[PDB]
Amino acid sequence: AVGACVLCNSQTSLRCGACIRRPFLCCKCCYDHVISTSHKLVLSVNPYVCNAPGCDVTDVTQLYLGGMSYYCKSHKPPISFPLCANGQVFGLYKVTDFNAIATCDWTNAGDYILANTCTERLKLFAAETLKATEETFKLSYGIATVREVLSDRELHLSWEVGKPRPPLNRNYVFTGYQIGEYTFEKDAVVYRGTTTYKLNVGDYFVLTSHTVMPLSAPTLVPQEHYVRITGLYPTLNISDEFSSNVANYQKVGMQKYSTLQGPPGTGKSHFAIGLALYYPSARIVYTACSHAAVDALCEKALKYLPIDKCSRIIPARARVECFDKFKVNSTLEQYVFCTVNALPETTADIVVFDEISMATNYDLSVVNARLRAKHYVYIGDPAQLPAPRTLLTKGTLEPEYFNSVCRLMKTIGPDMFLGTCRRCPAEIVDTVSALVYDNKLKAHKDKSAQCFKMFYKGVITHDVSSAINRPQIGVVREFLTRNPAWRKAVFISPYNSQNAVASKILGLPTQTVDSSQGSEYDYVIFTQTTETAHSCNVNRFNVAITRAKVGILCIMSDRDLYDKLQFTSLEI
Ligand SMILES: [Zn+2]
Ligand SMILES: [Zn+2]
Ligand SMILES: [Zn+2]
Repeated sequence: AVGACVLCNSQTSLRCGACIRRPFLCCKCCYDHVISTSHKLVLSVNPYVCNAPGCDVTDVTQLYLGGMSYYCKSHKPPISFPLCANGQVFGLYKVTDFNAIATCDWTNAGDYILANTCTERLKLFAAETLKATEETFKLSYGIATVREVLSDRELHLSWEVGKPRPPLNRNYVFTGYQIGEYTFEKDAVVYRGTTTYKLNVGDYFVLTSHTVMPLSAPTLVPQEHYVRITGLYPTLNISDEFSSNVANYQKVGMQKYSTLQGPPGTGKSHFAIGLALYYPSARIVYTACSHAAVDALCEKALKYLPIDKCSRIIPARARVECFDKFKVNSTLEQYVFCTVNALPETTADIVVFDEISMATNYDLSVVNARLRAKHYVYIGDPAQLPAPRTLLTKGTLEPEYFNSVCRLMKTIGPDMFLGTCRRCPAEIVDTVSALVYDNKLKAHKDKSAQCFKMFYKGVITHDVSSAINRPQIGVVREFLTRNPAWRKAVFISPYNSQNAVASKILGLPTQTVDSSQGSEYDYVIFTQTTETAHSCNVNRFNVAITRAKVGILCIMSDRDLYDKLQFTSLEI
């Protein structure tokens, strides 16, 4: 039972038995917790429970010290000291925010606000408690027993009675049985097996209830500012391609960590890979939460960095297909590309963490715990999409609360800002600049005269809760006949069910706003589907329209965002 207090560090025998993570609490702060919350079970070497035979008193406020043993008011000896007295819980070696993190259900937005505005050790306790709460929540749903196999990609599932059914998006990876991870999409459901196997009828599926490991390292290491570039050696022969980031590559070597806010197409990948050409001798580890983000960094490194010193780290429990053009798992190559969850135990001169709005504080801590670097660079954009908070149902999570890095980028500002968008037609750049970047994002391209908006509410149908708007897809089909150049367009919408219906009717490649992040396409057709808080979220709206290089057609439901779009309006 030896350990240190998660609130003030004062070493103690005490742990909270009612807390799902069982934190070490000191005599002072343990009392301050048990007297203010429903949490009264206090654990030590031996728990704080009445030692009298057959007595079920476990509330520490109802217990006393019988010399060296513990008893309740009904069994205590004449000479007994109350366990809960004078602002202390008796133990060895002798809080409003801690109580609110320890007792919350993580369904409200204020829970996530507090998990980011609290002290650094409370940010880790909150990150640990949240991830554990998310995992024990998997046990809640019902099992899916296969009823019929249509083909190599299609099946019919039978669900467990009494227990609710989980959302069937690629976001929920069902570990199926021992055959491996499997995902689903809509009585005809499409089965996405990671490991190709003859899906037998009658087989069952149970959700991935993984174990939450304790957090040791902070979300952000303590900041350090240096007078000269430290441990890094720059080139004087530095390519003119990367000359626009030279002042910022120097800022990187003159701080322990630095933040870079890069709106869509402002050159984040270019900045990240150019940092390697500026410090050519430096060992750089490129990390991000998603495999697609690490893959986008791999594609940029393939064009500028020597392929022999690059290595793509893939966890042997390989979930889905990723970058195949580097040597796999050579954990010591100068340039290492790896997701946060697969990070090995190593050191680096620079660590680059990309798509920082997708990181949680749990991921921020894991990176600091597995990688020990001279320099840490956080690239991303708080005006883009955050990680899905699968328990959160009440309130909206603002960008300053995505993680510690976004919190800094939104309060004190980012250390570096990429201000020129080189991807989008000016109509899109002018719209998102005013919408999320306070007019500091400039357009490099001219207005393409290929950005259109149509105000069309249509008809909203629901496949469970994922929305469909067939009349909006019908408007797209009517537009495509008259504008056949748009045949090459990617169809984007805030819902998978809308995308599924549009893929059958239009035939265009389909992408949700969330999965479109980091990618770019010449033409984008976007149907807003509904006027919900999800389809109206300005960060998702920002991602959706900033995917287009040449043109975009937005069929809108919200008068607010339709009026804000600086596109040519269309009739019908
Ligand atoms: Zn304490
Ligand atoms: Zn507790
Ligand atoms: Zn008793």
